[PDB]
Amino acid sequence: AKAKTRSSRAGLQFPVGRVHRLLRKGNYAERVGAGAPVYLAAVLEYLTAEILELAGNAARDNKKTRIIPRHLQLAIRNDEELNKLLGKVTIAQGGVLPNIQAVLLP
Amino acid sequence: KTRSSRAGLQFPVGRVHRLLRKGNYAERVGAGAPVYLAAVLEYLTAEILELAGNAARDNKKTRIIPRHLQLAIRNDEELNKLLGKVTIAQGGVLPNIQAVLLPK
Amino acid sequence: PHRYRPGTVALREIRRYQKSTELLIRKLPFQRLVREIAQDFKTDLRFQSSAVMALQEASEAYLVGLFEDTNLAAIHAKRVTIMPKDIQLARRIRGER
Amino acid sequence: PHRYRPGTVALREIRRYQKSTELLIRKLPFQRLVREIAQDFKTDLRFQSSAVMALQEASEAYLVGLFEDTNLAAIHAKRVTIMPKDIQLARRIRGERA
Amino acid sequence: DNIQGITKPAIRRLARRGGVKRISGLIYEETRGVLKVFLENVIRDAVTYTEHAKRKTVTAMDVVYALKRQGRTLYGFG
Amino acid sequence: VLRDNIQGITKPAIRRLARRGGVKRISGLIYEETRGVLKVFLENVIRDAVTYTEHAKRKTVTAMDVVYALKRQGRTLYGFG
Amino acid sequence: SRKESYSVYVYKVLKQVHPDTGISSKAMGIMNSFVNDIFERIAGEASRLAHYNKRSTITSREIQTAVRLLLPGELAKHAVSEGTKAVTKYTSS
Amino acid sequence: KESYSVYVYKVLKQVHPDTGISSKAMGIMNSFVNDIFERIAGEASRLAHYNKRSTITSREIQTAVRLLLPGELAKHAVSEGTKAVTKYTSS
DNA sequence: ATCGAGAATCCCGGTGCCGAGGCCGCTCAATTGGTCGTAGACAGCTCTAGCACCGCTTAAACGCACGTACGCGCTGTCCCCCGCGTTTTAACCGCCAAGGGGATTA
DNA sequence: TCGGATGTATATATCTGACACGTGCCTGGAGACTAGGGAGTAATCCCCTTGGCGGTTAAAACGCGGGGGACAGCGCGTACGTGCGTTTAAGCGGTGCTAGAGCTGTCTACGACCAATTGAGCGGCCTCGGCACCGGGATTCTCGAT
DNA sequence: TCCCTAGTCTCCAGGCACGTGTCAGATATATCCATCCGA
Repeated sequence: AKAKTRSSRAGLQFPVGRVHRLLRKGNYAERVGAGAPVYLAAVLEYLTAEILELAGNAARDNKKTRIIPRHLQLAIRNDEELNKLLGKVTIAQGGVLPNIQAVLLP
Repeated sequence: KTRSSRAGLQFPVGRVHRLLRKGNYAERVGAGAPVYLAAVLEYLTAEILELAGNAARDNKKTRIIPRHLQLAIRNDEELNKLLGKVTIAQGGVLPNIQAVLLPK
Repeated sequence: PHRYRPGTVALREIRRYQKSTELLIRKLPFQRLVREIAQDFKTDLRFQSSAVMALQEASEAYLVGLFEDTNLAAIHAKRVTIMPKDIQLARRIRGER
Repeated sequence: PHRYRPGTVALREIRRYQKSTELLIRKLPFQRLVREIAQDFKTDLRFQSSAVMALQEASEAYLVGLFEDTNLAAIHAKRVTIMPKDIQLARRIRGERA
Repeated sequence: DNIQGITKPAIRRLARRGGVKRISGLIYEETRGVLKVFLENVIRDAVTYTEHAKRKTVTAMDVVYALKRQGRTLYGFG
Repeated sequence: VLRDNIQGITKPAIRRLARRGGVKRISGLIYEETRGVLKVFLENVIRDAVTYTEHAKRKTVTAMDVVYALKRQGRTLYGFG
Repeated sequence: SRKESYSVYVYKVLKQVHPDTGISSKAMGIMNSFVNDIFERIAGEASRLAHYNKRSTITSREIQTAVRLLLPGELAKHAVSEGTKAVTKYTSS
Repeated sequence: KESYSVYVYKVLKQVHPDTGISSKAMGIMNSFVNDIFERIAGEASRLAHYNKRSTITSREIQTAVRLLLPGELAKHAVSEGTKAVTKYTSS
């Protein structure tokens, strides 16, 4: 018959079948609902978009078209809620946020 | 007949094996996993209870309350490292007054 | 009238309250505070008393740990008294802020 | 000859190491240190190169964060110079070495 | 305004158990705010658990799981 | 064997790490403290990496072993593996 | 052995958000790690929700609750609003 | 409701035959045993999935114990676990 | 209350290079479509414990004096850490040889 | 450095309500048996890691001002303890009383599973454009000068 | 490719509800004494 992939059926870009397979093979629970992979793929796609928008904006601020790990670190550390979500996460080759204490200033 | 007596432990090998099966940890659970887990749990429990009994004897009491458990856990370096992010409810704290605060 | 030099009753209270396991906060106000805070998340959320006791023990333990680190920060700055900036430093270094 | 004040070649180099994103520790001394530390747990280990790189990246991120907390603790003490007591306080408050 | 129910002597008692000899006046406000934040960060998660199980009563086990989520495990209730 | 290669983490390297951390002025006793702290941290991470390697019946420490060792202690290194 | 990754999906999302922006290999690996990490965090929290209520299925209710638990503040108000936007479309053929 | 109360009581008798344990402390010990159980089992599950194994054996449990428990405590726990496993297998 | 030499930093354009991106071949994992066992959704029931109220005692909070000690700003010493110049030196890059074991199947 | 005065230790009587010990019983653990698949074991390949040498040079080590910052000492004044009389709501003894947490019975959608079916996704291979380096110039900050 | 572990049937006994005496512990009261503050 005809196959409209579940990602296109739900309107997402992330794979619904792959997320469903990883939920089934990840031994998280005995059974996996039909809407759970759709929900999880939607959440993952939204979070990826939220990182990538700020990463592209930071790359624009650096006059670079490509996104490097420094741009990802800047985007993550500058945003409030994304920094809270990734407070215990180190991005390799990401550097640090430029910050000098006011006491050290001349 | 019981697997606990067969392996010389007091924690139940059958119960540990049932929880290992039904906890959704792996597709199958080996026969030697529950006995090892019960032995490790029993050794840790024996360590906690021996130190708690020492604390209770130091407090001239023959009954273990949460205060004795907290004293036993915080006074052992490795038991305190194992339970660093654990709160023992109504267990109090271990007495510590800084030397700067003490008077001349 | 017998007068105690400042500090001695403080050191005495420290010795008293590090030896006990009581809760040091009136349970009725803390219950009202918990209910008021939970009012912002769902209306008419019944709280069984065990849950409020668990919240009280957790909150006390957290505040006692915070005050330990605050005292360390105040002693660090060659002070005896803790200050709000000590609490802010402790919270930042621990990672809360 | 032209000299800069002691407190300006300090600001400078803070802005460019915070702006830059390289490592700042030589690779071979760190790899050698890793092998020295690891040969106490398993003799004749062959560290994958990516593993040494990951260890380096994590160690430097940890030390940079520790130095940020150390600087905060030193400024809290109405000071500018960081001393070993500041590192000890930062570690104690963080949770390490309690 | 029930945060005022966390009185100055209560915060003083908590400071004494923490081993504090002298307490500034401002702390009795700051601690309250600090306490408030912590309670919110717990209770929300507890309520979330209560929202999932379709209950209108916040059990102690919900609080235990909400504390375990935030890295402060609590022993003695479950 | 290798004898005391912690000296390899030289004083300029610790100075550079502090500069990236936002430190304007450094005492002379910081270097030994930082070397000790780095040795402790590396010991803890490498012990778990070696444990992961030993469980896998391997003799080479892969990058994923270091990633998992860091994830156990709450470091969560991204990019590698 | 063929290794799977979220490279194509992250690239699609990037082109959808920024039509004229590229991405390096290191950043793509970091995005793969971030997607995997968030997937594992949400899946673990949902598994714990299923176990606590003595349930044997992972429904979108569990994923919604896990998302509300982990993601902080407005980030959980949008993602949930995203997820409920998708699954309904999925159940409308 | 299944708990480890009777077993903790037996261990306490074995180590200290002249001391008792209160109900609150008994519940604390039950929660501690459950905490360590979930920790070790979760780490063993992660170890099984990392190496593409679909089983939890004494090897994964031993590695989890070595990862979780600190030095002297983990060494003693590994000794007791291996002793129990060999005793179970031999008999 | 500015000021100009000197050093650092940003900018502008040229050149090269390497890797991000695009495209095609080849898969095997996602999709369809059936049966089938059953998890829990729903409806119902029953107890139980959480909410509300009241009255009493009394511990505890609170407001007010009051002293005093300590937090803090100011001043002086000295010492030690930083900037800079000179001299190693070992990192580093490129290249080559070799073999241990990390992935593969049977 | 003793005397006076507080606030802990210490012993003794005196309730008391959890702790620990029998008892019923029931459901989950043990014992036997069966069947299929996860991984222990063996052999192989290449590839990735280790070892080593030669030439360059950025980086590290060392030495020397020398100025700023740590540190100590002093004075003050104000902010916090210590205590005492007053007020206020917490804690505990009842009561009701009903929302709803927890337990039971259908049976239905709902997910699992298996056998075709094929297209999205990945591995391999070009290739040209963004970016790194460099060489020079313009701009900006800084420090010894006033 | 083999031997180990999931799955099933049967059987029973150990471990969970339930009930009850009783002693470890909390509490009140007097006494002893460790310590702090002032000429």
